[PDB]
Amino acid sequence: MREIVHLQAGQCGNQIGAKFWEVISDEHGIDPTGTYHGDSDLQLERINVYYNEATGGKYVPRAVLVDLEPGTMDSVRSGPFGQIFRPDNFVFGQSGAGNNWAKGHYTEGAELVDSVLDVVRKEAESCDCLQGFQLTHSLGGGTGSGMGTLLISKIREEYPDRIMNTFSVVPSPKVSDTVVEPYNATLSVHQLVENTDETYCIDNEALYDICFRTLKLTTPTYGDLNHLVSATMSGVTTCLRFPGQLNADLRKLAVNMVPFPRLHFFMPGFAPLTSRGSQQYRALTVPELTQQMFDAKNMMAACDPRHGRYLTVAAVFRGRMSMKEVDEQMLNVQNKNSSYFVEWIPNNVKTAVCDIPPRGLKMSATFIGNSTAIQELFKRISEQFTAMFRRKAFLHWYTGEGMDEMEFTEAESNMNDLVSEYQQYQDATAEE
Amino acid sequence: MRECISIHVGQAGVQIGNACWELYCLEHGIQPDGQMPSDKTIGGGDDSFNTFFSETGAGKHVPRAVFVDLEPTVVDEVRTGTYRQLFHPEQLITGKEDAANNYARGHYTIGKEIVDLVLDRIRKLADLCTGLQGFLIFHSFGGGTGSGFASLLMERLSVDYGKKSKLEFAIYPAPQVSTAVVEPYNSILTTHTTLEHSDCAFMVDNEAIYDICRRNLDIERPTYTNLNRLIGQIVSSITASLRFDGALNVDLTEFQTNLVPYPRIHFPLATYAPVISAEKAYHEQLSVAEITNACFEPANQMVKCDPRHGKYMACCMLYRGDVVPKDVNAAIATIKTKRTIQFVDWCPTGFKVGINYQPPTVVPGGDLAKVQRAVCMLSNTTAIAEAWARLDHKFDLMYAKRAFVHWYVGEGMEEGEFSEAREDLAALEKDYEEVGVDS
Amino acid sequence: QEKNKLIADLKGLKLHYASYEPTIRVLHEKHHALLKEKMLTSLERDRAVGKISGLQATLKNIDMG
Amino acid sequence: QEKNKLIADLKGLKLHYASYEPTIRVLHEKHHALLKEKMLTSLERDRAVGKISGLQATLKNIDMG
Amino acid sequence: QSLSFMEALAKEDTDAAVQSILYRENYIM
Amino acid sequence: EVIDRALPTQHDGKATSWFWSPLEYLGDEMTGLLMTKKKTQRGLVEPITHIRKPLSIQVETGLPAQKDAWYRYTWDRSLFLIYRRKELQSIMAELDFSQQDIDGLEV
Repeated sequence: MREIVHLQAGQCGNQIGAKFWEVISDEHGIDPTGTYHGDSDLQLERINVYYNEATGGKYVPRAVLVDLEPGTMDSVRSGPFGQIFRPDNFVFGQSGAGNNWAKGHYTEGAELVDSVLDVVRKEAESCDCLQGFQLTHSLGGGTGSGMGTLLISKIREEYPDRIMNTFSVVPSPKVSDTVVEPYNATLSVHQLVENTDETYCIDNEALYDICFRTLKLTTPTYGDLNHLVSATMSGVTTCLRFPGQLNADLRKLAVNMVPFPRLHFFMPGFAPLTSRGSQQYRALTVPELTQQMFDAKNMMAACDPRHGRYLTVAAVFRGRMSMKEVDEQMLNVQNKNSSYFVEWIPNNVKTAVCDIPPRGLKMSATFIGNSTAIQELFKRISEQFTAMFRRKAFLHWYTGEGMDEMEFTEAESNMNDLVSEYQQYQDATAEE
Repeated sequence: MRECISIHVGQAGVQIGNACWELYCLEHGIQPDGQMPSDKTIGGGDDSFNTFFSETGAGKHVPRAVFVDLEPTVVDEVRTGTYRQLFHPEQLITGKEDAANNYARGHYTIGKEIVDLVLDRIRKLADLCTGLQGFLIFHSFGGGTGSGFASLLMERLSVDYGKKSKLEFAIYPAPQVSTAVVEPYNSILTTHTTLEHSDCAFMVDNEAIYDICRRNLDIERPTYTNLNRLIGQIVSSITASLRFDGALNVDLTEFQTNLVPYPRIHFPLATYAPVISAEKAYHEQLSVAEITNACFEPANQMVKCDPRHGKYMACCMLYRGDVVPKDVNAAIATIKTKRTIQFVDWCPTGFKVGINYQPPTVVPGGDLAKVQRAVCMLSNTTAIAEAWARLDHKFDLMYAKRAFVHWYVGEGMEEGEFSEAREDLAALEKDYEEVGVDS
Repeated sequence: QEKNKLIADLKGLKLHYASYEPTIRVLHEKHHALLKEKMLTSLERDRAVGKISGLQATLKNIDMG
Repeated sequence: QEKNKLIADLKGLKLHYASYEPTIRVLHEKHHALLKEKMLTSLERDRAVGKISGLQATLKNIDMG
Repeated sequence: QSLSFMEALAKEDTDAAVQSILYRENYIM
Repeated sequence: EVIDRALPTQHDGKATSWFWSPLEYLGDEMTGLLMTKKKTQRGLVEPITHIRKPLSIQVETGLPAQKDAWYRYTWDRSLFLIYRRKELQSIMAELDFSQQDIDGLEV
């Protein structure tokens, strides 16, 4: 019926996808063997969205792992749930990307692309009807960034009537991982704004700070961030996975919170982020959750939303409280905090409550909105890219592959246009 | 005879239909199984159930209703319920893709795909009935399903049956509180369709329901079930003289003929009373004059509007329960001389007397208590025009720079329709104030 | 006496601005009147101009031959 | 003490008052220019009517042959 | 337009006196 | 007189149309008779009356219409009464248009 095909790219993308699969398997009652050990009601009917029916009721993942280095497959396969996936989906090459977008897109994206297109075509034909495709990757390298854009372009060209949602990892100047990272970011954002429906912003530094100052974790690691993002996507996806009273789907969210195709970026966020010793001293109510979904402290952005104006807000709840508190809360927030959202568009907050509570936690609610806060990131990326393109260093590597330098010129022109557009829509005055 | 067919589009329409059907089954003693297993201790059921139900050769009842929705999730939620053995699966059509608060898709690329199916279903249902008077179309304006699909179906029904009554029941987007953002986008298009192709339309909201429940029912934590129960009680009260008899029978035609003073002004002001809880029905003497006076109170209206701003053109009263004619006469004499209630210099009086012997029933687990009698109000006044004015202002302020319009353009739809709907609503309003202007 | 006049002026400013806010509403209905004839009239005007020019050209060059 | 408390409250009151004032003043002036745009629009109505009068007489000219 | 409008025009016209009194009060403070 | 003709005009019960208002049985449960209402229930339209006194007659009575103590009557200058006098002008007009000046009448 209505199923979702999932895609994987980049070592960070692969690890977060494995974490998400483990999280959902634990939530829905799946043993690591491959059988079913759940005890719920809604965990059998709509279970086929991410799984496939097979003999003996052994439900199976629907995800294709794309990578250029086979050292990742061995790592992800040795895990507690690594023996349940489809080894055929683990399409890996022989040469690494070396954190090069152009080289991976040109060299390692020509003789390996055919296999992944064939397998995804087989998966698409295997189901009756589909809604969209979810790809989790990162921009920090040529694995997540080099190929995912090409795959997204190919799937758009083949099937234009599908949802293209992604959770790519935005870079940060304070915490970097690649010397040529802003080059890759500038190359990738062009395909993001040209041939992609919507994209969510993911930052590691903000999550690290959030955990440090709120969760107070002894030795925070990538496992924690992977669990956080897995919970975030699960809260996003429960609107279709677990129907309730006011259900929603990805495409309605996409249309309703995108005023213009050129600006499809979002900011996610989960409400209950407390410390270990603070969990049994807590009050589960609406005003507290609204405070944590409204403040910038709980948000996973490495910026300040208070510098701009709110454009589109969607509140996705998961539990059994009710309707009225949400509307009264948003009403009074818009009444008091009048100088934080576009006065021209009233009622910028969307209501969405999932009646099915999550497994292990009772009240849960994610925050999906589009506030005016990414403009600083875009302008600093533009500044660093212009500086780096001034004297043209670290460019012979890209030059030697065959591609020219005009691509950087057109990409920076696009970035200038986009940031100008963002800044002149930020001051969206009523009139003259 | 007096038999109608009910239409339930969208999640709200389906849930309202479920509430109405369960209210009818409990009020007539209809068991959920579909037969009459009551063979030891009888508890009622010997009445005229043919208006809504059908009698088979084995003593089974088949509901006569249309449960259609573009999203299969709601149909599935109804299917897993305890009343699944009552209706038939063929009346609950699922879907692959839905609209979900979108008009263009649900009117061109979604609704147009399933047309022959629902038309054949409704033709079979109509043929299964002998006497047809009107319909009960249950949808919503915010919901894209219950707006686009509802409009496209009702146009065909209008062109296929010109001699039958066409009712309307949906939800108005409150100016203060709302669920979605693109609600007035759907509303501006649906209002034209419901205006130039239908005979009457009933407009209600939920914020007034919230106000009345917190003020009277005194619930700090309300829910949709109470709203649906209120709507079902209103609907049953309206169609009370059909399932039963009384001193003065008021059929659908009988009231709808006078409820429409003009082809452009057919938006009455419904008012249900008493809307009270259990503890509010024990130490409170209940007569007719007080509740009739309370019916005209703005705090009791289901539309946020001060009646004192305009004036009344047509008024319709209905009653249900042990009511005495002298009390009604006294109430009429009182209200006709009240200086607070405004009316035109042209209609000195006009109303109906609906006497229903059978009192309204209660629901085990509900909030309404055992009340000896009930009353429902349907008035026509110009003071309600502000809601359309607010809708026009909102549509204007969001249409100036074309917010979220590229989606509808890409789906395929004429842009000038927005101008067409805007000017149609402007003309409708202008007519409303001109009517409200006395000599 | 100074504080008495101070409280008097306080209430005076209070009432002055509580009666100012009605002119914010008055400008509200004024820009509503702007809403009446600003855009649908302009939209119909421009589309009428376009169609008029198109059919003018069509009929003129049809008859000129 | 009384004058200090009155000073604090009146300062807050007048701070928000002076927050409102420039908004409504610029609203008035932009409303005036909006009415100017209204006049512009009505003028394009008039010139469109002139063009359609041209249309009608030219179509009578093409009708006569 | 109503008596609210004429009162608003008068107070806008007398806003010079209003602002003068405001400044006098501020200077006294 | 003025306010008791004006306030029943404002509110319910005390001046409604009594033409069709029922009666009551009492005495002991039910062994007696119904009660009756015999007043302006019929439809009687009672006009308004007023009374003053003339100057020299008042002086010979003991006072040339001296005002009472300037400080006592907070009720006569009660803000509620003043506001109602501002508010109920419509009903005060509807009741009587004959505002009286009398004292200068002696022969």
